[PDB]
Amino acid sequence: MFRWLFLYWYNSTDTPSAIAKVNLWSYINLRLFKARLSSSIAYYILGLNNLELKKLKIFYKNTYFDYIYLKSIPCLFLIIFFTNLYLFL
Amino acid sequence: RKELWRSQDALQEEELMVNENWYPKNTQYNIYNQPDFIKPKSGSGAAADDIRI
Amino acid sequence: SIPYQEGKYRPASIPMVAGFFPYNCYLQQGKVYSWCSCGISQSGPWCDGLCNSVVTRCRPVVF
Amino acid sequence: YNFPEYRTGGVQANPGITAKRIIKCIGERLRKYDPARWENVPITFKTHFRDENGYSDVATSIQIHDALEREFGIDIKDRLALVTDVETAFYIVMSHHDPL
Amino acid sequence: KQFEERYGRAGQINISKVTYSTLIDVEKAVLKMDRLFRKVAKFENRAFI
Amino acid sequence: MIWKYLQRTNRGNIIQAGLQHRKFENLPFKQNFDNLTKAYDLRMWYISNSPHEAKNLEYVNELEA
Amino acid sequence: VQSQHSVPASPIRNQRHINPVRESGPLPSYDGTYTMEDIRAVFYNTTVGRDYC
Amino acid sequence: KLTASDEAYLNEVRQRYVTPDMEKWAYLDYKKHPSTTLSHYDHKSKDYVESERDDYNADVATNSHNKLIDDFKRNLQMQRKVHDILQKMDRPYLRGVPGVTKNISAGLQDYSAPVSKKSQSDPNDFYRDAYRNENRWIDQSVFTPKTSKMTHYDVEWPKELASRPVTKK
Amino acid sequence: MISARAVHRFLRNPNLETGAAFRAGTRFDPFKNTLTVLKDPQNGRTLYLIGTTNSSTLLANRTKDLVQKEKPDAVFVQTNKEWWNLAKNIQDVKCQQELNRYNDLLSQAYTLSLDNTIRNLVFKAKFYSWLFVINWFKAFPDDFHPFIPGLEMKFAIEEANKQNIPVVLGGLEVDDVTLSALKVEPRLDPFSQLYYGYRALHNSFWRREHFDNYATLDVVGGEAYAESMDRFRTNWFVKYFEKLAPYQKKIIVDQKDLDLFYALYRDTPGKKIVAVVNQWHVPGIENHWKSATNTHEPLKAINPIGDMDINKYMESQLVNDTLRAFVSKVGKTEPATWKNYSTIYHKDNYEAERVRHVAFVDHKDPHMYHGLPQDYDDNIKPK
Amino acid sequence: PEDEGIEQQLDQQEVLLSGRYDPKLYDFQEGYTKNPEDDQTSLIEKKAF
Ligand SMILES: CCCCCCCCCCCCCCCCCC(=O)OC[C@H](COP(=O)([O-])OCC(O)COP(=O)([O-])OC[C@@H](COC(=O)CCCCCCCCCCCCCCCCC)OC(=O)CCCCCCCCCCCCCCCCC)OC(=O)CCCCCCCCCCCCCCCCC
Ligand SMILES: CCCCCCCCCCCCCCCCCC(=O)OC[C@H](COP(=O)([O-])OCC(O)COP(=O)([O-])OC[C@@H](COC(=O)CCCCCCCCCCCCCCCCC)OC(=O)CCCCCCCCCCCCCCCCC)OC(=O)CCCCCCCCCCCCCCCCC
Ligand SMILES: CCCCCCCCCCCCCCCCCC(=O)OC[C@H](COP(=O)([O-])OCC(O)COP(=O)([O-])OC[C@@H](COC(=O)CCCCCCCCCCCCCCCCC)OC(=O)CCCCCCCCCCCCCCCCC)OC(=O)CCCCCCCCCCCCCCCCC
Ligand SMILES: CCCCCCCCCCCCCCCCCC(=O)OC[C@H](COP(=O)([O-])OCC(O)COP(=O)([O-])OC[C@@H](COC(=O)CCCCCCCCCCCCCCCCC)OC(=O)CCCCCCCCCCCCCCCCC)OC(=O)CCCCCCCCCCCCCCCCC
Ligand SMILES: CCCCCCCCCCCCCCCCCC(=O)OC[C@H](COP(=O)([O-])OCC(O)COP(=O)([O-])OC[C@@H](COC(=O)CCCCCCCCCCCCCCCCC)OC(=O)CCCCCCCCCCCCCCCCC)OC(=O)CCCCCCCCCCCCCCCCC
Ligand SMILES: CCCCCCCCCCCCCCCCCC(=O)OC[C@H](COP(=O)([O-])OCC[N+](C)(C)C)OC(=O)CCCCCCCCCCCCCCCCC
Ligand SMILES: COC1=C(OC)C(=O)C(C/C=C(/C)CC/C=C(\C)CC/C=C(\C)CC/C=C(\C)CC/C=C(\C)CC/C=C(\C)CC/C=C(/C)CCC=C(C)C)=C(C)C1=O
Ligand code: FES
Repeated sequence: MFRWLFLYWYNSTDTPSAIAKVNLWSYINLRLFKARLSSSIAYYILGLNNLELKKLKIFYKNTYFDYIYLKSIPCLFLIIFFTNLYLFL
Repeated sequence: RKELWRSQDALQEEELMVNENWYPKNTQYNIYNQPDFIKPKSGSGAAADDIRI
Repeated sequence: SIPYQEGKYRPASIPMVAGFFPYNCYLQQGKVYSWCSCGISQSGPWCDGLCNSVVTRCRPVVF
Repeated sequence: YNFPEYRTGGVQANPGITAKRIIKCIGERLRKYDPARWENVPITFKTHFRDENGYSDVATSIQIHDALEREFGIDIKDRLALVTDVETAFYIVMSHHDPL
Repeated sequence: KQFEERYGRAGQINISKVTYSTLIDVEKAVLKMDRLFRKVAKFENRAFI
Repeated sequence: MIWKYLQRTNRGNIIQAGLQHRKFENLPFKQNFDNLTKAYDLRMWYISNSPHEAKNLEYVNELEA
Repeated sequence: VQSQHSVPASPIRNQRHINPVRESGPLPSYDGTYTMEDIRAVFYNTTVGRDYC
Repeated sequence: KLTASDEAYLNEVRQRYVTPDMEKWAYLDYKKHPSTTLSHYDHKSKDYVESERDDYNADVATNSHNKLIDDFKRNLQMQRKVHDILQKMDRPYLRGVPGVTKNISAGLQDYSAPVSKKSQSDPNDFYRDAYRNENRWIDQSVFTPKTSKMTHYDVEWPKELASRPVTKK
Repeated sequence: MISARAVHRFLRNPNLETGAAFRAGTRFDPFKNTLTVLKDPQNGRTLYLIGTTNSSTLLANRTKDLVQKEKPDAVFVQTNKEWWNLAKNIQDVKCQQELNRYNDLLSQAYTLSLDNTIRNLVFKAKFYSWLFVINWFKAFPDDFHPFIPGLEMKFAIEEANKQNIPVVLGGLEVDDVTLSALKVEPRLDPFSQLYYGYRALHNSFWRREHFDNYATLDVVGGEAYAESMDRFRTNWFVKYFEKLAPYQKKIIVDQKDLDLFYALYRDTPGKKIVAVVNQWHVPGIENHWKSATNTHEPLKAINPIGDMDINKYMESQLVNDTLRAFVSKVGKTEPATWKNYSTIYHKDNYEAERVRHVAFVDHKDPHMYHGLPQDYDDNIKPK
Repeated sequence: PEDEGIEQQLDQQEVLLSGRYDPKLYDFQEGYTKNPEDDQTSLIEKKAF
């Protein structure tokens, strides 16, 4: 269970050479699912001593319809007001 | 000119920054807890039109 | 890069003739500009990096 | 009259001066943009401009970009990097080949 | 176990109390369902066992 | 008091929902589709929301069956 | 297992350039025994004939 | 003249270039070509079986193992030399102006107010120490880790593999 | 001199990379978040300032016990005589929810007595429309009513009466003086208030903070929210009010806390004072008291560049230069790039632009070979 | 007998004593909040938990 490729490949003890001694290869230890990065953008920039990883998270993905409707109320009222202005114009 | 031009104000600012006790001074609050900080004059009038933020 | 020669500039090599009339460009005060000397720059009068890719001793003039 | 130095990479040769200039300009821009959030908050080298969870504010980052570009007479490439902290600002300023 | 004893633990898990309680409740419910399934299977397979 | 009903959201609309206890309080003694799917959903939610690896893997094994 | 986890494992390959160096030799000098001008003065004299020089 | 602070900084920074002593982490044993123990592999033997593929792969494996060991040793020596050079090199920046080219006289100051202990899985903190340019020589050196020998693999398997029957035709 | 110290600050640990289980602060602190102790050595006076949201039985009984134990020489309470009469008439209530059941009855304390002149009628209209709009923006429930004094102040007043201690009433949040100030202030309109309140959250940080605070309020409830109320949260709410209506915020907060400080400092009978006030007025009163007494906590000046590891940066640069020189000498060539670690901010990996640190003025410039392997001897040392 | 109530009590004890739910290992937080904040419940509610 790893999130970062460098941490995943730094010290690997379940390599084929090590596992061949016991000759047991569990299906739960597949490289396909062994590591998976996070869904947030991460990019490296030069630091004072070495590369450092900065994460760019822009918006959340768990907002709900109540919050959305509360944020949208002003737009609906503005639409109504503009329509009323047009009608009275 | 063959030398890159910097304004006298910029050169003076660099010379002041070379000091080990330099800190921004055009602040309304003593954020850096400097014992010699002096409250700058507030540029707000009686109407207080520009206070809105 | 090389500094600004006060009217005493001789290119190290023979540069490409980018144009036969100059560019009327608005320069900002105190901003460093890297004028292209070789004459093949793709960014206009300013250096684009093609000097490093072309065989020439003409280096950009930083002024 | 103080004659400007002949050497070019002064900002690169003086990391401390560049960092102080970056801190000053970023602090001024932040206080002018969102006073209620940065008036009482000192700006140091370790200061970052993200929320408590790590999300960044694009408006604040672009304001910092504009402040840095005006101060150093350079053009920051917004699409390539985002200045979410003073360390990133310093990295970009030092990376730029013609800062002043 | 030896590595954890030597180097402590990585840190603390950021979880909600509601999620904690629901996890415990789900564990209890799963255990109860397992017991019910065991009893029902025993009753069904009594004749064959 | 319009805000008290418009801008005030119910606690259930924000906080994660709990387990419906009445659904499991009394169950039939038949190892039928209802009990099987209840167990499947319980194990699936536990796997989704749990940090315990030892219990999840055995939960995965039971969930396949 | 005890011995394997009591000592570091063999490294895995990494594809990062560490202090990369020019594949060719040093960049031709502005002035010296052989300069970039000498190279530049070769494109205009290029022939591949049927006889040696 | 070097101040006490400068001496302490030098002492704590010279510890960043200490060799890891990898000799205790690897089996530095050269493989022996099967011709030394099997008659049918040796060319000078009277019972030599001329097989282009088998001998080819045997010598390829032996040479690969030997080359891996040799380059491991050479990289270790080069890393030792580089670390010695880095430790013994001069550091002009220590004589610069504090706050411009050197840390302020007060030293590093932590202006944060943490409330909980930091996690041990910090990616930047891990990486900045794990991957460094000055350690490139030893970071990518393949070696056989020192592990307890298993009879079924390190004793029994070679014996049965070597005792395979051989056919002239 | 003006003591320009931090006040109304809500940003927690801006220098820490918080996230996941590494939080920035602990908002939940029922006693410290609302209890403050101040001292004036010159007059030999002690002040116990309490910030109450009037929606916590725990804090109410804590304040009652504190008053009983301290036996203050005087007590100041931010309420009025009408509310005191209503509260004393209301008897046999010991629960904050039970008292909140009377919240409408206690709201009668906002007499806001004014004549019906044409100007006063225009005012009343504008003020009540703005009050409706600002209450809509607040969106607080009946459980959390910070501006309606309740059980805590009732217990404080009752204990003061039992102990025969002077009681000084400071008025509700909107008292006669505050209403007069609002009338003097002309910038007050429901439409402009709506526009500014829906345009205030101009940053994702502000939007997320607003959402977090109000979701926490909804989930926990009035009492739990009051208990978990923190100084940073109160400062954020003050700044949010400033953004909503800075002109009204001035009068409501700054002038009110200045007047409260005046009352507590210039016209306090005894040496021991127990003050109960709305929590968001506590920061200003405390700041004014500390500035007047010259008893601010001694802080150490923080260098803006003190947290930068210039030594580490220079050491890394020197190490990279030495490594490049050594590699160049070994390979009988020159470095391909002068970047310590490759980064894609500059498109040097796939464009003509390079990063080479080689600059000199003329053929006799001593810095000609700086950054090149020719600057080092066979021992890998600078010449 | 494998009585339902006794088995429920025993399984609750097993789940809580397994050590996977030790409060020392968890950093309780609201979770639904945009920023990571500690538990905001009342003191009585915390004691009840
Ligand atoms: C029947 C015939 C019989 C003949 C008998 C024999 C006669 C013998 C005659 C002997 C002498 C002949 C001399 C010939 C010269 C040839 C060599 C030469 O010129 O090259 C040297 C030339 C040196 O140039 P230069 O003099 O140093 O000037 C460089 C400056 O950067 C240039 O920049 P600038 O500083 O000049 O700036 C120009 C302009 C820049 O502004 C503009 O953008 C121009 C337009 C402004 C608005 C004007 C509105 C009116 C309508 C304009 C329509 C065209 C505009 C198109 C714009 C396109 C934009 C994308 O400035 C402005 O900012 C705007 C000023 C506007 C003021 C308004 C004044 C009154 C109205 C006239 C305006 C004319 C403007 C210039 C137009 C130039 C062509 C486009 O070397 C080169 O580099 C060659 C470049 C390629 C040249 C191609 C064209 C060759 C022919 C040119 C001569 C035309 C003669 C036609 C005569 C026809 C008679 C029938
Ligand atoms: C209700 C309102 C409705 C309105 C409707 C619309 C209005 C009508 C349509 C308008 C269409 C406009 C099309 C042009 C777009 C201009 C874009 C622009 O402003 O760029 C900003 C651009 C960059 O701004 P910046 O960065 O701030 O730099 C400002 C500097 O001052 C920059 O100074 P600089 O020195 O760095 O450079 C300026 C100039 C300086 O250098 C030059 O002048 C370059 C060329 C000459 C070099 C040699 C100089 C020595 C004298 C040469 C004489 C040449 C004669 C032969 C010309 C060709 C044969 C006729 O160089 C150039 O502009 C390069 C152009 C080179 C190609 C020229 C070929 C022109 C072909 C068309 C000729 C038509 C002739 C009609 C005659 C009618 C009367 C008989 O600035 C300019 O281009 C400045 C001029 C502004 C535009 C003037 C336009 C005048 C009218 C053009 C009409 C064209 C024909 C009609 C086409 C459409 C209808 C069919
Ligand atoms: C016939 C035409 C009908 C149609 C047109 C109607 C008018 C135009 C529409 C106006 C709509 C908007 C409302 C504007 C006025 C607002 C006044 C206000 O709120 O003042 C606050 C004022 C102070 O109240 P407070 O501070 O809550 O407590 C006062 C205490 O009593 C404590 O007081 P205190 O005991 O200390 O003693 C002082 C007290 C003493 O007060 C008394 O009770 C003493 C009574 C003395 C005799 C009263 C009659 C003399 C004055 C008549 C009004 C002026 C002429 C009206 C006719 C104009 C056309 C010909 O006086 C005051 O407190 C100040 C009173 C001054 C305000 C009222 C004066 C203006 C009223 C007329 C409308 C203004 C625009 C007129 C435009 C044209 C002419 C310029 O409130 C009142 O006293 C309101 C009383 C009821 C007013 C009803 C509307 C006016 C009726 C006038 C008689 C018309 C003939 C009857 C038939 C009418 C048709 C059914
Ligand atoms: C059959 C019989 C039936 C009888 C039924 C009777 C039923 C009971 C009726 C009860 C209601 C009446 C009670 C009256 C008691 C008065 C007691 C009293 O005077 O002592 C308290 C009173 C205390 O005053 P207060 O109520 O406390 O108010 C103090 C404020 O400073 C005062 O200033 P403010 O705060 O009120 O502000 C005034 C105004 C200041 O702004 C202005 O300059 C107003 C004008 C702006 C333009 C409005 C557009 C229309 C054109 C108006 C043309 C005239 C304006 C002249 C401006 C001159 C500027 C140099 O404010 C503004 O800035 C503008 C606001 C207006 C917005 C537009 C509202 C809608 C349209 C109506 C506007 C009416 C405005 C007031 C008009 C007053 C008369 C001129 O004491 C005095 O001041 C005594 C002074 C002597 C007054 C004369 C009294 C005796 C002579 C009048 C006898 C009339 C008899 C008519 C009988 C009609 C029926 C038969
Ligand atoms: C009926 C005839 C016509 C009307 C006649 C006149 C009105 C009669 C009825 C009302 C009579 C009483 C008037 C008010 C007396 C005063 C009440 C009072 O005490 O309220 C003050 C209230 C105290 O409450 P609290 O202590 O917060 O406790 C909260 C509880 O939820 C407890 O909350 P509460 O129960 O105290 O709620 C207070 C609320 C009590 O009043 C009400 O609830 C209102 C009742 C009447 C209206 C009901 C409307 C119902 C609508 C839905 C039904 C269907 C409508 C269909 C319509 C169709 C046609 C359109 O006060 C108001 O809102 C009064 C508004 C009066 C004017 C009514 C007319 C408004 C017209 C607006 C039109 C639309 C806008 C303009 C046009 C736009 C489009 C172009 O707040 C203050 O003391 C404010 C202090 C100033 C600073 C505030 C700063 C806020 C921002 C910072 C927050 C963070 C603070 C720091 C951190 C935390 C602490 C450390
Ligand atoms: C067919 C007829 C239809 C009539 C419909 C009229 C609807 C008018 C709706 C106005 C809403 C205004 C809301 C903003 C706040 C107003 C002030 C407020 O809050 O009131 C309490 C204020 C405050 O009074 P108070 O201070 O005594 O409040 C008591 C409550 N405590 C103790 C908490 C303070 O009341 C007033 O100041 C007086 C209000 C009544 C004024 C009447 C004036 C004359 C009206 C004439 C008729 C209407 C106009 C013409 C219509 C023509 C139609 C064709
Ligand atoms: C001729 O008639 C008409 C039309 O033609 C048919 C029209 O089109 C129209 C056009 C206009 C319209 C507005 C369309 C009208 C359409 C209508 C009414 C049909 C559509 C209705 C809907 C979409 C509403 C559907 C929603 C619901 C029924 C609500 C469902 C709610 C549920 C199930 C609540 C469940 C919640 C719980 C059980 C609580 C759980 C809580 C927990 C804490 C979890 C448990 C946890 C623990 C720990 C125990 C009109 C007016 C009309 O009159
Ligand atoms: S100088 Fe023309 S491309 Fe660099």
